[PDB]
Parts: sequence; C-alpha cells; structure tokens
Amino acid sequence: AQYEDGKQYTTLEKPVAGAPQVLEFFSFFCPHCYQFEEVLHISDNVKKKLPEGVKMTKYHVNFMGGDLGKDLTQAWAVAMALGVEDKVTVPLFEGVQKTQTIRSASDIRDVFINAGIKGEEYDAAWNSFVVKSLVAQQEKAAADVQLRGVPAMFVNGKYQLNPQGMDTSNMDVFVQQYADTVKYLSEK
Repeated sequence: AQYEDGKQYTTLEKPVAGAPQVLEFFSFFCPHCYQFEEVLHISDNVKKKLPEGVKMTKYHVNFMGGDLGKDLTQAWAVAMALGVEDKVTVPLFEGVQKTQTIRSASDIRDVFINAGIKGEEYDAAWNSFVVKSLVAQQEKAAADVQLRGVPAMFVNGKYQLNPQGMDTSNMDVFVQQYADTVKYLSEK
C-alpha cells in the first residue's frame, strides 16, 4: 500500500479494549519528547488534522529519571486536574533538560507557582485522591500496552505510531507525515 503495517505504524498483537482514541506517552526526561514538544509540536499538529469528536490524551511515564520520574507523573496528574498542561509543559521540559534546575519535587512545584498556580491550590491537588486516580490511569494505560519506550502514540489501542520508518530530512515533512498517519489510523 502506501501505509504499511511495520512501516509507519505497528499493530498490537494484543489489542486494548476501551482505550482512549488517541493516546500519547512522554517523559520530561525523554530527549525526543522534548524535541516532539518544543521543536515539532507533534501533539498540536495531530490535533489540527484529526477528525473531531476525537479526544486526545497525553500521559507521563515512570520508567525514566527514577524518583523524580514518579514525582513528575504525579505533577502531570496535577496539571490535568487543574487544566494547566498548557502552562507547565514547556517550563517542565526546560527545567529538566535545558537549565537543569529541577532536582526535587519542590523544584517541580516552583514551576507551577511561577506559572501562576496558587500554592494552596497546588498542594491541595498534589495530595488529592482525584490526582491519585489520575496517577493510576497513567500507569494503567501504559501498563495496558507493554510500554517500554517514549515518545509513543497509540490509536484506539490497536495501532502504534512508528516514527523510525518515516522521513526525517525535513522537520515539517516528518510532522505532516506523522500527523497524516495518525489520521489514517484514526479512520481505520
């Protein structure tokens, strides 16, 4: 064809029932994720081309950066609860990978505070049970797909984006190609 299994995507030999339609996994420790977010804006360009009535889900993972990694997964859960993903994603990435000023849960908190979230409000969420189930989801969803690497995108629990089998000479072209593949899989 033009879109072949094993080429721009792979198929899960054990499909996942009830999965979010589009599901993306990242880590703030993950350099390609930094690239995916900061330079390419993958998640944004995928949105731009998805049909809609399509919901997009992004989760963080634990298996990178040990103790801090989990803290980051809890923090991302807080981001989701307060609806502030848009305001912390960049400063988290740059705190972890660029400036390297994030070394403790407290430093993570500083990003939120500087992003305008209120101390009381952050700590509240941080410890809230709603956040606890949101950590659970992120771990469950990753668990439901054998996830061992990031970035990673899944479409309806049956197809996994395979960016390695796509052209990278031109950034914009890689993104378009990525995005369109997501559309195609969406329509499958």
